[PDB]
Amino acid sequence: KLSEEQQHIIAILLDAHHKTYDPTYADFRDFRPPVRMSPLSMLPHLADLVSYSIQKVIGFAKMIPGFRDLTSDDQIVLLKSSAIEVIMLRSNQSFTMDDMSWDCGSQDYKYDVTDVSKAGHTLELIEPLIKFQVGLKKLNLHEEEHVLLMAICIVSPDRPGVQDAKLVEAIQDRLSNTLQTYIRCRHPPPGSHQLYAKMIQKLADLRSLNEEHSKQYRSLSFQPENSMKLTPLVLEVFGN
Amino acid sequence: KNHPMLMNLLK
Ligand SMILES: CCC(O)(CC)COc1ccc([Si](C)(C)c2ccc(OC[C@@H](O)CCC(=O)O)c(C)c2C)c(C)c1C
Repeated sequence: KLSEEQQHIIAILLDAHHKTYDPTYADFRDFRPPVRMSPLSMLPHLADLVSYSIQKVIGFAKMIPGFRDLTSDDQIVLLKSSAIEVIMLRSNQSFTMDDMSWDCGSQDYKYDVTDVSKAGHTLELIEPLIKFQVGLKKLNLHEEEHVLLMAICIVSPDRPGVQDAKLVEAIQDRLSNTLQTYIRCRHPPPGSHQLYAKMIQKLADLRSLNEEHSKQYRSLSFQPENSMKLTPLVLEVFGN
Repeated sequence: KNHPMLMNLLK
């Protein structure tokens, strides 16, 4: 059932993830320092962290089979709308249910709900974000399923502004059938039970998290003194 | 909306 092409797809995506996710988190020392000890003390550090992650998402997307057959405009539209969602997906790797925090190797780079609030965000986003991270973690995805979901998230034909939606759908369909077939052939029960439908539900959850983050980002970035603390890439991708 | 940094990272 899992064809040669589908095994090839999975190998490329696993490699692309390995080349764009550094589980040592060594680069975090380059970011502006976290401030925790009211002001948005974490915004400089978390702006750099987000900006760093946007670069990784772009590097991943470029290696998705078929992605660079799209036009430049379509590649841009897809990354602009999905980047926030893939950052949330990718962040699940560091999330720990022990204390509902994101553990990036050390105490200074361990992020909880208070850190996210200290970048300007409210429980309207943070509570559903934690619920998302908990429900994704409980799926106990294979790494194969994790990177397929990130790629399916990126190549979505219903993103606003997409021009060649028929070609975007054809690329996504190739990835969806790869994932559907992978689960059916390689994910043993009971973990496989309704797994594809649960994964697609998480993509719907991401659309709602996307909407809420965009709402709060527009509110935060509308104030020039906050925008001053963002990075140029964040302003270009998330908006200005 | 020109996206030169995104476009450059895609190149
Ligand atoms: C700036 C715009 C904003 O709106 C203010 C205007 C703030 O936005 C924020 C602020 C904080 C967070 Si967060 C839950 C603490 C997060 C983010 C990215 C991550 O990824 C690193 C990974 O990439 C390292 C692996 C690698 O690449 O080598 C991880 C791991 C986490 C925990 C999020 C998600 C958003 C959206």
